Amino acid sequence: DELYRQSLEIISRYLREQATGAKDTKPMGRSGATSRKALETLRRVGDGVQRNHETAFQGMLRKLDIKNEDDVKSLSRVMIHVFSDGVTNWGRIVTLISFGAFVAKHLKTINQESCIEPLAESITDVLVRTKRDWLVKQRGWDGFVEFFHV
Ligand SMILES: O=C(O)c1ccc(-c2cccc3c(CCCOc4cccc5ccccc45)c(C(=O)O)nn23)cc1
Repeated sequence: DELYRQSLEIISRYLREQATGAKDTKPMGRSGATSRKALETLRRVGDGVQRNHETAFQGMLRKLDIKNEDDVKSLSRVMIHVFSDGVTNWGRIVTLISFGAFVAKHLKTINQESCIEPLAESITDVLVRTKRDWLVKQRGWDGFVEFFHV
């Protein structure tokens, strides 16, 4: 599963940099030019997705009532339910990830930073397992980077 692997590399870094405010500096296994540009794109558009969904994101986080790893482990089904409504596009993929950054930041705030890694794992698992056909047609992260170009 190359698409899982790549998806995980991008999402884990973006959540950690959103949570920490630290530009992530962990090297990947090798050059990933698309992966670095996809992180750049999340940086640029992810931030403003959160500012436009400030109200629904807080209301969603309220409901979820997240305090720990058991809780982070128990999000998969709700994630799926909300995400597979309507129809698939890159805007909703950004929403998923950007809400992921919102919850990451919540986790740091509640001193549960070590949960960000499994949270990134859950989002990747759901993304690839629910939207695989569509991502493969859209050419994955290159498609993503082209869609929000400049
Ligand atoms: O009435 C509105 O305007 C509105 C807009 C957006 C949302 C909303 C909030 C959070 C996430 C999310 C998504 C992403 C799918 C599920 O994401 C998640 C749901 C639950 C927990 C999650 C934890 C981490 C990452 C995503 C999560 C979508 C969408 O599909 O359009 N819409 N949302 C809810 C209500």
